[PDB]
Amino acid sequence: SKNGQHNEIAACINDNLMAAMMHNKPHFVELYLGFDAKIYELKPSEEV
Amino acid sequence: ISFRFSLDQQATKNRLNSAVAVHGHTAEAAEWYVPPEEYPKSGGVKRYLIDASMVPLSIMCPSYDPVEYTHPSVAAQPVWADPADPRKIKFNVKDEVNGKVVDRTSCHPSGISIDSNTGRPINPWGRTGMTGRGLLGKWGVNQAADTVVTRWKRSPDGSILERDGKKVLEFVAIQRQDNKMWAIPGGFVDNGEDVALTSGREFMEEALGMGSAESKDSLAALFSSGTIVARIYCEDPRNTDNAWVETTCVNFHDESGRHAARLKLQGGDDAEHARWMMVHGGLNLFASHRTLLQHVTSALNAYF
Amino acid sequence: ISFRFSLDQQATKNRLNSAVA
Amino acid sequence: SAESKDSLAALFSSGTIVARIYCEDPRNTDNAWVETTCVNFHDES
Amino acid sequence: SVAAKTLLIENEDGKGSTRMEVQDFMKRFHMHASEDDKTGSPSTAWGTLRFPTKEATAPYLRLSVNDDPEDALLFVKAMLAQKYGETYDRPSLILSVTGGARNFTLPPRLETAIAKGLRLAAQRTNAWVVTGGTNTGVMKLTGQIMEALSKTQSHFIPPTIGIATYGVIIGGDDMTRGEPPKIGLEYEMHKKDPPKTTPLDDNHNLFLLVDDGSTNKFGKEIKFRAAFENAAGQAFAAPVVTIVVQGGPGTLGTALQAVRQGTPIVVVDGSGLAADVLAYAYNFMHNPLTRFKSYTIDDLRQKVAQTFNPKSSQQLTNLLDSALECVQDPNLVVVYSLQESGIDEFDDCILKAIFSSQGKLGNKLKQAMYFDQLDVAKRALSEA
Ligand SMILES: Nc1ncnc2c1ncn2[C@@H]1O[C@H](COP(=O)(O)OP(=O)(O)OC[C@H]2O[C@@H](O)[C@H](O)[C@@H]2O)[C@@H](O)[C@H]1O
Ligand SMILES: Nc1ncnc2c1ncn2[C@@H]1O[C@H](COP(=O)(O)OP(=O)(O)OC[C@H]2O[C@@H](O)[C@H](O)[C@@H]2O)[C@@H](O)[C@H]1O
Ligand SMILES: [Mg+2]
Ligand SMILES: [Mg+2]
Ligand SMILES: [Mg+2]
Repeated sequence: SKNGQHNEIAACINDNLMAAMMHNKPHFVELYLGFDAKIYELKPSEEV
Repeated sequence: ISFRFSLDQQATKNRLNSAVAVHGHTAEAAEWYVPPEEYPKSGGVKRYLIDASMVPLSIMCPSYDPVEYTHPSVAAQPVWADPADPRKIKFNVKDEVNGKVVDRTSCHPSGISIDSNTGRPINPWGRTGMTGRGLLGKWGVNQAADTVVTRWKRSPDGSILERDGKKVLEFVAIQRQDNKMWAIPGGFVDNGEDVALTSGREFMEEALGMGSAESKDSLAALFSSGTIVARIYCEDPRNTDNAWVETTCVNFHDESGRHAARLKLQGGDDAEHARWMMVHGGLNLFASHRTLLQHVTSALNAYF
Repeated sequence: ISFRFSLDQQATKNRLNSAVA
Repeated sequence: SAESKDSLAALFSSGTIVARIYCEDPRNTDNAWVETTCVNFHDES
Repeated sequence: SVAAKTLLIENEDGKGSTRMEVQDFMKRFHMHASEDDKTGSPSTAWGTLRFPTKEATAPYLRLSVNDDPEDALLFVKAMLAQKYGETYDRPSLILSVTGGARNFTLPPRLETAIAKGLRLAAQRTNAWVVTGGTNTGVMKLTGQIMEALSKTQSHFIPPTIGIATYGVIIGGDDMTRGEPPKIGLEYEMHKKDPPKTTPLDDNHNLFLLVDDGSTNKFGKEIKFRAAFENAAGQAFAAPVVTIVVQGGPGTLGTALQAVRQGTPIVVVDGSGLAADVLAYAYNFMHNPLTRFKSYTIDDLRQKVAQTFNPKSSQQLTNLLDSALECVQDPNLVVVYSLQESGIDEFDDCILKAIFSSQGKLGNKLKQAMYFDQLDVAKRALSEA
C-alpha cells in the first residue's frame, strides 16, 4: 500500500478473500476488508 | 542508532574530476556578478545593462555608456558622506578625514587605480553600468562589518542536530527595512572607529535594538571570542563604479550555548524582525551573505 | 544523555575583542 | 535523468587515482599489452 | 422571506451595540470593476443563496482584497446574531481545512481516515470550519463531513465559512447584478458560464468572495483568509488550527500566510504533495531522530521540482524559500503521519496545535476537555 502497488492488491483481493471464506479464517476476512476487497466482485472457481 | 551513526562517521572520515563524461558541456564556475537593472530606492532610474561575460576590467568592452547617478540623501552631504569633488583624498592607505581615521584599502590584490580625468576611483572588481556614488556616502571602498553570532542548533533533549554527517549551525538574522530580505546584522564603519566596535555596535542596534547588568556581562563574554573569518567584496545591489561595499566578517560562536540563550531578539534601527535561522546552502539572503555563511561553516566544520 | 553530551563536547571542540561596544 | 544525472556528477566530482599498474590480461602479447590507470569514486554517505 | 431592514452589529469594546440600517453597514465593502481599479466602487452583492436539495439558505458577501477582515468578521457575527438571537454559542475553536482542489486524487483508505478524524474532531468541539468556497476536492469532502453535522446538533449549527475568489464562480455576475439585498437567489452549478468553470459548494453556510478585478486567476484570497482567521481568533479568544491535506502551490502560500500571521498548522504527512514537502522540510529542519539525518536541501528541491513543476529556476527557488520559511518556527507546525499512526493520535496532533498558541488558556483547556485528554490539561497547568 505504501509502495504504490495498489493495483496488484486489487487484482488478487477477490480470490484471496474467496479462499479466506472457504478455509474459515475470519481474521483474514477482516484484514482484507478495507484494502479494496469488493464483496460483490467475487468469481466462482468453476463455470455453471 | 544515533551513537552508531556518530561513531560510523567519526571512523569513516591524484584528484580527478570526471563530470565532463556526465554533462558534456560544462558551463564553467559561477562566472561574474552583475547587479540588477533597477537601482534600489532611486525612483525608477535604470542602469546600463551588461552581460556577465563582459564585467571584468581585463576585457576591453568599447561599447560602455554608464549613467551617472547620486542619491539626494547622499547629495545633501551628511556627516558620514565624503565631498562631491573626490580629489584631495588618498586611497589604498589609512586616511584621516576631520582627524578621524577611515580605512579606504581594498582586499583586491591589484589595488585601486585612480582615474586621471575626474579623480574618482574605479572599481577593480568589475563594471556595474553606473558611475557616481549612488546610495553610498563614501568614494571608493565603503567598509562594512558583518556580525555572524552563531550557536549549535539543539533539540530540546540537548542533542545537537546533525545533517549530512556534519553538525548544524544557527545564526541571528535580521529583516532589512529597505528591501525586506533577511540578512546578517552589520553596517558601514563610522569615522574614527575600527571593525570591533562597528560589528558589536551594529549587532546591538539591529538585532537587540539597544539604545541589563550581569546579562550585559554575559553578552560581553560572547563578544570576547571573535574570529575574522573573511574579508571579501560584497555583491550588494547599491554598488556602482565609484563606490562599492567591502565587508569584514566577524564570527562570534557560542560552543556551550549559554551566552547565546540570554539574547532577547527584537528588531530595532534598520531591522524589522530578528530571529534564529538555520544555516544551509539553500538560503535566500541579501547580497553575498551566503558566501559569508559558507566561510563560517568552513571555519567551524559545520553543515552547508 | 550523559554519553551524548560527552561525545558532543569531544567533537565540537584573526582574534578580535568586541567588548568595548 | 535530470537531477539524478546531477547526483551522478556529484559522485564523479571526487575521484582518486589509486594505482597505475600492468594488467595480467590474457589477450596480452609481446608487442601489445594492456596497462591500467585505476580511478576510485568512493561514496562516504 | 421578508427582507431585513435593520441589523445588530457588535461594538468594538462592549457586548453588542445599537441596531441600524443594512446599507449603512454595507458601505464598508468594495468591489473592483476591473483589475486596474484600486479605490473601487460599492459592492452591492450580498444576501442569501438557495442551493438545490438544501433546506437552509446561505449568506454571501463579496468584498475587496484591500478591505478590512474585521468588517467581514462583524458581518458573520451580525448574521448569526440576527438568525439565532444575541446569546448564540460562541466558538471555542476555528478549524481551517485547506488543500488540493482539482488535484485531490487520494486513496480511499486515507480519505476515510481523514474524514473520520475530521468528523470526530469537529463534532466534539462545535468548531467553526473555514475552507475554500469551491465544490472541488478536500473542501467538498469537508462539506460532506459538515453535511452529517447539519442533520444533528439540535437548533444551533456551527458555520462552515467558504472563502472564495470572486472571478472563479460560474454564477458570479448574477449575484452582483440587481438591487443591493437579494434573499432567495438560486445557485446553478450546472449552468454553462463562459469565462469561469469552478462552482460554489452547496454545503457551506456562509460565503466570503474576495475580489481584485481579475478573471480566472486564483490565489487572491490567501492573505485575507489568514488575516480573517487571525482576527476571528483574537475576537473570540479561541485558537485557530489550519490542516494541510495534499495540496498545491496556493496551499503552500496558505500555510506561509498562516505561519506568518501566528496561526499554527497541522500537516498530514503521507496525504499527498504540498503536505509531503512541508513534512519533509520540518523534519529536515527540526526533527532530531536518526531516519531524518540523510535529509538534504537537494532532495527537498528535487521533490518540489517533481511535484509543483515550477518551470523557472527562480520560481523553484521562490517555492523552496517559501516552504523553508513555513517551517522556521517549530512550535507552529505539527506533523501527523497518516501511515505510521493511530486514530486518536490525530486528535493529539490537533490538540498539540491548539496548545501551541500563546495566551488563550481557558479555550485551550476547554479543547482538552472536549477531546478527553486530562493529561494535556494537567501537564499544561503544572507548567503554567
Ligand atoms: N558609508 C556609508 N554609505 C551609505 N550609508 C551610510 C554610510 N555610513 C553610514 N550610512 C548610514 O547608514 C544607513 C544604513 O544603515 P547601517 O545599519 O549603518 O548599514 P546597513 O545598510 O544595515 O549595512 C550595509 C549592509 O550591506 C552589506 O553589503 C553589508 O553586509 C551590510 O550588512 C544608511 O541609511 C546611511 O544613513
Ligand atoms: N480554491 C480553488 N478552488 C478550485 N480550484 C482551484 C482553487 N485554486 C486553484 N484551483 C485550480 O486547481 C488547479 C490545481 O489546484 P490544486 O493544486 O488542486 O489546489 P491548490 O493549487 O492547492 O489550491 C490552493 C487553494 O485551495 C484551497 O484549499 C486554498 O484556499 C488555496 O487557496 C489549479 O490549476 C487551479 O487552476
Ligand atoms: Mg544592517
Ligand atoms: Mg551605522
Ligand atoms: Mg546603523
